[PDB]
Order: sequence, then structure tokens, then C-alpha cells
Amino acid sequence: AAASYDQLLKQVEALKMENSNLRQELEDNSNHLTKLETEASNMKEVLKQLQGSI
Repeated sequence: AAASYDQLLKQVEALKMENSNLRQELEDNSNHLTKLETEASNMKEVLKQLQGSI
């Protein structure tokens, strides 16, 4: 049979926390992608000015 009103309330509480955690993760990982690209690019950039050379 269907969950009681209280059982649903518990599902919602756990679902909301999970949703908050998933957002935190995506946010973390999204920032991590950005920092990885920045690092790759700084490398590309310092590589150019070095190949320049003398």
C-alpha cells in the first residue's frame, strides 16, 4: 500500500538532502574542470613564450 503522510515526509527530507549534496558535488566538479583547464592553458602559454627563446 501507499506510504503514510509521515513516511513521505521522511522521503522528502532525505531526498532534499541528497539533492543538496548532488548540487554541491556538481559545483565542486564544475569548479575542478575549470581549474584544470586554467592549468592546462597556463602551461600552453608559458610554453609559447619559452619557445620564443633568446
